Amino acid sequence: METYELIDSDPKFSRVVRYFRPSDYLTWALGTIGAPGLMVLFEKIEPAKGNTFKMPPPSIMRIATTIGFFGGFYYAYTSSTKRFWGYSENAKEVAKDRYEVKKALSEKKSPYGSSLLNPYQQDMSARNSTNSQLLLAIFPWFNVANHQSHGIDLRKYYEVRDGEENWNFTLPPLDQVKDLDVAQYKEYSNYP
Amino acid sequence: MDLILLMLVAVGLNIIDIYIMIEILIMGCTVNTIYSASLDNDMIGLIYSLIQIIIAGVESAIGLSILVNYNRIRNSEEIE
Amino acid sequence: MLFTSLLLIIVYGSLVNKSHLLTKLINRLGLIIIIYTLLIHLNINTLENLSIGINMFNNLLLINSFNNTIIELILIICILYVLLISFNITGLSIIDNLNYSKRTFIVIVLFNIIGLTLLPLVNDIMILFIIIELQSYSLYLLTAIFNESHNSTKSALYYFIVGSIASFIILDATVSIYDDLGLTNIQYILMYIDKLEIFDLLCLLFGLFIKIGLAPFYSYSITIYSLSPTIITNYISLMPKLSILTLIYIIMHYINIVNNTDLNYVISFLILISMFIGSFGGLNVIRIKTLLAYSSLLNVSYMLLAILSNSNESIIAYIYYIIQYSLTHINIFSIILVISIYLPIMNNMLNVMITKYSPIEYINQLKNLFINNIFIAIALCISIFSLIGIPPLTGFYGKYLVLISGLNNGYVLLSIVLIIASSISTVYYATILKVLSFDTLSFKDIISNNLIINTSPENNNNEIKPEISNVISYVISSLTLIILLIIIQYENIVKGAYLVLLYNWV
Amino acid sequence: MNLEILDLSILGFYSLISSNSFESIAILVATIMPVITELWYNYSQLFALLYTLIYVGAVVILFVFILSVINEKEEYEYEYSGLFILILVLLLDDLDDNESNDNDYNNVYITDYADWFNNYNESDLSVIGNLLFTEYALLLLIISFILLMSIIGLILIVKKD
Amino acid sequence: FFLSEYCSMVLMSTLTAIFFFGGYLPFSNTIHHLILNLFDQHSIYYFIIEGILLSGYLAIKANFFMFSFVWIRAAAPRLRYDLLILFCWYVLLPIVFAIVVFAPGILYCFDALPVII
Amino acid sequence: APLQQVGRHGGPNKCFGEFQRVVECMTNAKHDSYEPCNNLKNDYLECRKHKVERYKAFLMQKHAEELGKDPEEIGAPFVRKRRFLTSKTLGLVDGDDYEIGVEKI
Amino acid sequence: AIGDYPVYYKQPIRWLSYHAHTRPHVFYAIAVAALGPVFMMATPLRRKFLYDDHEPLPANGYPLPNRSRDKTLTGYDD
Amino acid sequence: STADLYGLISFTPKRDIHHYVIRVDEVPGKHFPTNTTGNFGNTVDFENLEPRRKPINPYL
Amino acid sequence: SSTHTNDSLNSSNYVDKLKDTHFVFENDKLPSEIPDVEEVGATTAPLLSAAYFIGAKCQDYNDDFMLCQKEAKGNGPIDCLKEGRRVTRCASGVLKDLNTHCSDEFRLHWQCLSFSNLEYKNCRKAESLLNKCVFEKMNLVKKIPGIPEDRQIHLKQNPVLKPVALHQDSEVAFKKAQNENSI
Amino acid sequence: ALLFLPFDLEVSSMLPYIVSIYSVGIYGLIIFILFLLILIVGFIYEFNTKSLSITTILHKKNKALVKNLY
Ligand SMILES: CCCCCCCCCCCCCCCCCC(=O)OC[C@H](COP(=O)(O)OCCN)OC(=O)CCCCCCCCCCCCCCCCC
Repeated sequence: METYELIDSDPKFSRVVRYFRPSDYLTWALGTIGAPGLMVLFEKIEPAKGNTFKMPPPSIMRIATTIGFFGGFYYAYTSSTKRFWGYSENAKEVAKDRYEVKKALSEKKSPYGSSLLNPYQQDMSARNSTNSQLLLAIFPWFNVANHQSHGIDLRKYYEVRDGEENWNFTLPPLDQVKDLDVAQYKEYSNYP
Repeated sequence: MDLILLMLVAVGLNIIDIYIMIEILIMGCTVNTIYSASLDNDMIGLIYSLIQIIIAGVESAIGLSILVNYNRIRNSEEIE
Repeated sequence: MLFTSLLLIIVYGSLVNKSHLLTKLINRLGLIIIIYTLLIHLNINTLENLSIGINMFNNLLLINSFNNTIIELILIICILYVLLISFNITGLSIIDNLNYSKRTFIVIVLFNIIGLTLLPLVNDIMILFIIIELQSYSLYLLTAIFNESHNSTKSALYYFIVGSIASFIILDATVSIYDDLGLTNIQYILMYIDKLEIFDLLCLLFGLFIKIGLAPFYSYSITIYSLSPTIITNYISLMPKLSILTLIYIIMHYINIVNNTDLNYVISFLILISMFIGSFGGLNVIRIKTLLAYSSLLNVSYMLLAILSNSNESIIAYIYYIIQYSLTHINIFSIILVISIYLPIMNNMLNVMITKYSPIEYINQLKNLFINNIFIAIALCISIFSLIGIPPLTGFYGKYLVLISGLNNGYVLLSIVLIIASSISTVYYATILKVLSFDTLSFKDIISNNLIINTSPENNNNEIKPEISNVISYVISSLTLIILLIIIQYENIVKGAYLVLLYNWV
Repeated sequence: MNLEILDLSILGFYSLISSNSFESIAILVATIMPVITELWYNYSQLFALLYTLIYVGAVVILFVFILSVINEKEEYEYEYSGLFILILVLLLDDLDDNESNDNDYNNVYITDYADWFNNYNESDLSVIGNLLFTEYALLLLIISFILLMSIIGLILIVKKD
Repeated sequence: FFLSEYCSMVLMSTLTAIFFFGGYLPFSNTIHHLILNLFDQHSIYYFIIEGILLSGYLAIKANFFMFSFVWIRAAAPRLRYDLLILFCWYVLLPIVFAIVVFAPGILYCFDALPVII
Repeated sequence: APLQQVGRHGGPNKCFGEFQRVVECMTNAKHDSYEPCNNLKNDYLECRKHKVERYKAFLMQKHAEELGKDPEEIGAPFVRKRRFLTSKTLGLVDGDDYEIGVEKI
Repeated sequence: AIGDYPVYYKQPIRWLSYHAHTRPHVFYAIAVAALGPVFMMATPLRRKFLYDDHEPLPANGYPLPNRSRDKTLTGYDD
Repeated sequence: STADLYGLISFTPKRDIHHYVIRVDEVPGKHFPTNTTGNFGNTVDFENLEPRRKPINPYL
Repeated sequence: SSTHTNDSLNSSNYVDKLKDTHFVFENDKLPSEIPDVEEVGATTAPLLSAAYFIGAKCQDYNDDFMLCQKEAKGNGPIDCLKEGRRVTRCASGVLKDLNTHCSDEFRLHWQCLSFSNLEYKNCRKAESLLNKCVFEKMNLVKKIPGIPEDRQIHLKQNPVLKPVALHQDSEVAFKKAQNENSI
Repeated sequence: ALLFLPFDLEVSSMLPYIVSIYSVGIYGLIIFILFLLILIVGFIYEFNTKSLSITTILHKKNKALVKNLY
């Protein structure tokens, strides 16, 4: 197995789309035009009516383009998800991920973001959405919440790696970062 | 009395009477789920009971439509 | 992708006007949807990553490399089946218009594919019951898609009643387990595998055995497959078995942890009876679909022996057997749909009545296929020889791999009985071949202008007009050569089945 | 005296002697009513009311189908039975009503101890909805999917067009 | 049957007063306090009057809808039931299911999700 | 890890703690086999059905019969009708045998 | 072309008018239902311009102080 | 080599009630929708949870 | 919540008949090794009326008793008997002080709660008098934690929800203090 | 009448949400909408198919009178 660095065991929907490579957009376009193109190919392989070629009606090409558009995004979404999971090469995504987290930590802001959900719902949302991309071909389900169950330890952002000295981020301790679990239960142990 | 299949005499001699037996048999499963969930003070069993009731009602409708169309097929001349 | 594209197709089908062409083009959109579903699923699911077993959706589902292979097989076979409704099977409108007259045909298939793929993944008793209903309901709706057909509706009534009784048995088994343990998640229930009543899981298997047509519950499936249209019988006789047998394998994988030999004996009793009925049942029959129904019952008994043994050799046997049997099933029904074009026409004793749903209904309607189309007749012979288990066809290695797993586990009786069952069932497999070819010389110089194919016109009398459409011909050619020439790549294919793991690891 | 035993005794008698399809649609209602009442008085009043809300709507639809399919067959037909064989059958059945054979579980009474820790005190339906709409939301969304399939399924079966 | 049908008319009239007109709540809080201040709360006569007052508010609202049952009978002609099915399934159901989505959205937007108290 | 054994008020019920300690034992990496978690499994099942505890009560009742002990002299006093949970039975200073009100709280 | 059926992607405004005149039971039921999610999308505006969200209810049991037990507490002894 | 390779792959190690694979990664009950602190019968400390049994990936 | 359970009185005697319920007593006292403590004798309405003064007086002992329960790790009811006795005595001390210092003001408030379905919103006027009397004589202030001091519901000037029926005694006692204290 | 049963179950499925609207918060509200949006496709389907009409057995069609002149 050619495993790589784990970035996010449950990447948020916005992060997955933002981290699209130019090829991911290219495949999104290929899916969008691959569905009308296959309708032309199937007619070319064997005409639907009779024995002569007939272009499929525009209404069929309209619904085909929509089906391909969703299919192209689902393919691109799974292509970008593998980089977060470490299944696919993600050297570029690690550098971008480290810059964004260190930038947010230096601002004493949560790398995950503030959530409308209470501690139970953040945990419940992560349980529902983590690894859901494995069935994205069957039915959709996305991480659209700011939970903290991402399968990573934020202490690994406190070691400077090669090519990160020019960032000059001064990182505070984790108990001063707003909206994190380790800085939330101050007065009561069952209330954030 | 159960092992000699006494329940086969209690089921009526129409296709709809078989439908009623199926509903009663499934309703026995839900009553057993409610009984266990209440004793344990477990809401997961009651969620299961609610799912069984909704699903059992779905197949009741699907089976009825098949029987409805089956009767239409017999009354097909419809010269009127 | 499946769920999202199904909603668009549901709405789009109800918007545009009703015409045969539009329904056929909507079916081709369903073909593209399954292809994209396969591409997306392949892009994200890989055998090496799923070997451990990954939980999804609050542990309601659990996908591993054993589940994943079956999901891809289901998608691939569903692709081949949709080509039947998305392209011309015969090219003559009196026969082919049936596949385009129901706009909800493709919608029901997409509904059932979702149920087929999710069922092997179930990791909770609540979701096990929900999904097994989702798969069953779609099968009933597909069995009744032709609601103007008396036999099609009668089959759906029989299917609904029997399949509801099995579902209640399945529900009753899960309720008993929940009553014992108060738990719903399968992995949680595995922690108490030594304390719950293991026969509560045999009741769960009994409901699953009804849904695959195992003896003694074989009667309804033999009746339903013969009464349903050939296009419907092709789907419903194969698709439920791909998912339910995979689920039975996973359940039997958990059952073997406690090693209850009493449970192993009851299942062996059902396998033994099904071999006897599957082989002797088909000896005196005149319908081809009734014959294939017993063939299905027999091949399920072979797979259940591998499922019952449930070892490392059983994963390879079941995985290879289910793949090669699905292709043989697809190939045979493709030929049966095509060869209706060679049927003689009247211009009479026994008052034989043939309908548009099943133009090929009797075994002796395959007469003189060796004369009408030698290449197709050979393709049908290769498939039938594969079911017989003639080496080096795919069907031989299927029986060979099943025997290895069965004999490795001490199932001496069932291994001997199946080999006797194979010999008995060879009698009615050979009868197909006898009908195809044995009267070739005593009929070679005869004038047959009374065929269904002769009703078709001719374009210019200077062109070459192929007698069979392009897509259906290429599929039959591809599958037949795969069945014939599997010896070339058998070593590489079986090495792949070595990697498919179900919590083996080390 | 547990009068539910008598109710089920009468219901079992009428299920053996039922002849036509109207009597069967009455055996169903004569079964849900003992279930609803016993759930109301012993285990769950919430599910006693859910049964009434859902099954009654199913019963009337079931009844209206009987009107469209009643086919004269069993009004004039004859049954034999015998009063002695009916009552003897019901007597033998009544002898064994122990669905479980754990004598201690069936004879020894138990209690629970209340605690005051649950100060946020709400109904069972609020907790059921809390879990169903958060943790088992997939189960709810599949059920919604199955209900959609039934809508399409009923139309493609019944509608001639 | 006649008794039960008119019992249902009273029930649905009283439910219209409960679901939309506050049930037994007084029309005027000022007048309700004025009338009840004449009677000592340490005497049983206060609770008789309060029981008459509160039920009177419910009676007045329910009387108006029992009047409305009679009022619509004397003004409108009968509608065929096959038209009633189309009216309920094509008009009333889409509107009611719109409000079942409308109402929670409004309350969430203004942080006013209801609780029992 | 999905929630199991949820009480009627949304929190853990009586037997959740037994179930939680079983999961922690079975999933701990310090255990070579599942033998250490066998007593925890019996405790969880005892929390739900109390089958062994009911069995102990069966022995005590039976053993008291064979020695002639009176059930009403060694057991615990009880009342079967809720209306007769009277102040005299409850032991109040000015108690009475008149029925208590249970019609409307 | 006085009363033709508008094409939605060519004449979106006229397409809306056709359904609002001929199928009011469809046009206005959707219009009411659209106001649900639209208000849910206006929630961030309220959190910045009218008033903030309330403090969550103490519905997670008794609030246990996040500290160690006071070992010098006395009073009301046996 | 071919005989040796098949002997390794086709060997099925024994499973009993003492050793088998359970796919549960974390202990449940850290959070409940309401009333997380019930009868204080939850004795599992999520602050000092011991390492879990990580599943084995044979291809890693 | 009216769910039938096995830990308290159920809805009706038909529930008891189906369950064959036995209402069981135990004549044995607590073992003599455990120190004795007098139980709290107040009923529902007085306890709810005194809830926020028991909280403001026994906060250290209430938290210490609950923190003992968490540290008990299942052995709760046994290991926190000593802490529980402190809680009972402290709560009885508050009720004792109410009956000697604020007796009329206290009895006024929980007689309104009995008159008004035990809803705090229905008895603000009597509560205000009791809060004023307790603060002067016991130095206890009702505080609802987690919110600003000026957003406490019991201090709201113009509440949206008000009692339909007015407690006559509370109206009279509120007027008397208005004309005599806030001149 | 048959389609009444699927819609009746859908209405009965909202009962858990009615008494738990506050607790589930925005997460439950979005799930509630998703429950209703999937069922609204059934409503679109029934409208477009005209499945909720009355199944008459007679149909009144206006024949055109034409003359095959010579
Ligand atoms: C308000 C009270 C309403 C009921 C009062 C009438 C009492 C009659 C029995 C009520 C239900 C008891 C169990 C019966 C189940 C249905 C079996 C049946 O067929 O109905 C019995 C009725 C008697 O007909 P009979 O002449 O005795 O037998 C046929 C002889 N060839 O044959 C009939 O077809 C007549 C049935 C009339 C319609 C009854 C509809 C069912 C109502 C049930 C509501 C109560 C639920 C059940 C409670 C009792 C449970 C045993």
